Amino acid sequence: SATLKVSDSVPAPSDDAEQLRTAFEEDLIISILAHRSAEQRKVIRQAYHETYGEDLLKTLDKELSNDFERAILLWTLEPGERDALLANEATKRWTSSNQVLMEVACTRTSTQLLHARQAYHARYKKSLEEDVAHHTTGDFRKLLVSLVTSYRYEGDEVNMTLAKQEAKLVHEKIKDKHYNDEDVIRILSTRSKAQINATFNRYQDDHGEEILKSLEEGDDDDKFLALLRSTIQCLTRPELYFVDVLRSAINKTGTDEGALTRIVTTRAEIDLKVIGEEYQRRNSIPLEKAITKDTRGDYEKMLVALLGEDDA
Repeated sequence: SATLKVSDSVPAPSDDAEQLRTAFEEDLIISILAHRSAEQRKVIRQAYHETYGEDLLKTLDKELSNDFERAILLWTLEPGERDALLANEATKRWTSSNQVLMEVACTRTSTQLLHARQAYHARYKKSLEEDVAHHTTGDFRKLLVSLVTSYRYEGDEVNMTLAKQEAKLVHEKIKDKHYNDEDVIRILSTRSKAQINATFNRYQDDHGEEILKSLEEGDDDDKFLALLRSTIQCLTRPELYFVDVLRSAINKTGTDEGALTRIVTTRAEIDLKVIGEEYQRRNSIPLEKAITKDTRGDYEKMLVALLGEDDA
């Protein structure tokens, strides 16, 4: 699942901070942070702030910034505050094409999303809800708002009878092309992930083709269905959603800014290893090589080091 390679023996935080201070005044910054855990790094900032009276991030936290720097920020922030920045940039420059709101909302557990929601308050004196329903429009808004306000139950419980009925209902709607039906929304927003897969297992048993296959009839450029599609991979098999965000960007075709870094850093300590496995399959090339393709500066180097393969 996780690719991050942590030292089975880590030094003292004050010493990591000292070296980092010196490295900040590259291969050293990577040899440390790209091999520490969420806590060990936390302490670092903490012990770093004590020593020099100055947060190592208040300096790198900025819009116009170098990709290597960006990769230092997103990764060094606590996972909760690292999503708040994303749960905030997506709303500033939002477009019906920006699915980064569904991503953070559907690829996160219940607790992790509570941290993001309990971090959008602190750093923004606002809620993630009000801003989402503030800057988004139409059906995209009804979905993005519905998804970001969820606090799903995370158990195994499966109501097979409800699974078929709603699978039936969602099935009828996909037929008439009502990809924006209120019911499809309610289900994929309040049911346990055990209930979402079980429903689609019913949708695939009681029909034949995978849910995503059903979608193969929507309008030519329907930008909402695209949101649904991801909300089907992000909630079912995230790794199978991340590989497709990687393949694009790496090809330089995507319209998502920072998709590459926004994913490596976030999933490194989660399911990056699976994502990677599911990557080589779709590309016939190890992700580490796809990234170190044409360029290999400190930024591409940090990206790969977070993948484990520091020397790719």
